[PDB]
Amino acid sequence: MNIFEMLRIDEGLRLKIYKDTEGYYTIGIGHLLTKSPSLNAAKSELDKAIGRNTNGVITKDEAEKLFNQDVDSAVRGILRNAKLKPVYDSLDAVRRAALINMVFQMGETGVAGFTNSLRMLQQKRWDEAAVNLAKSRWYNQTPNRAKRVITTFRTGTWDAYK
Ligand SMILES: [Cl-]
Ligand SMILES: [Cl-]
Repeated sequence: MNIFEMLRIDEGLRLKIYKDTEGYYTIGIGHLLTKSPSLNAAKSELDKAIGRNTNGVITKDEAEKLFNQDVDSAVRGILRNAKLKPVYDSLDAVRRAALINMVFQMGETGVAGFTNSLRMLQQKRWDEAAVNLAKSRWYNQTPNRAKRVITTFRTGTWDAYK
């Protein structure tokens, strides 16, 4: 298992514009298009992201291409962030994937906001970090996905994904 396979399981793949769990226009493997309510504003972001007139539909290759860019960006954002970087540097390979997953979902700003859980992960207090991570809107809104990520932080294995 790796970060790509992990995120593909959590996000799914859809080739037509759809609304995510928050009601926002998305496409592909979890690629947020816009927070605006307008489907036209979403189609316009889509065409711009793909470089062609898509009429709201993309191919598998185009989905995978946005996905590779989004993972790359999540990693680079973590490495640029003064709060996240030290946590990432301290973790083993599996747990690094869990952190990337959270950043991919909620953005660097949102994750950097989990001040206490970050400190706990850095200190390697797995059980305590898992309890603190669950006291969040994140966990309450998307509990099945949150549990999978949290178990990955707790155990350092891919068991939740197998
Ligand atoms: Cl983009
Ligand atoms: Cl969920």
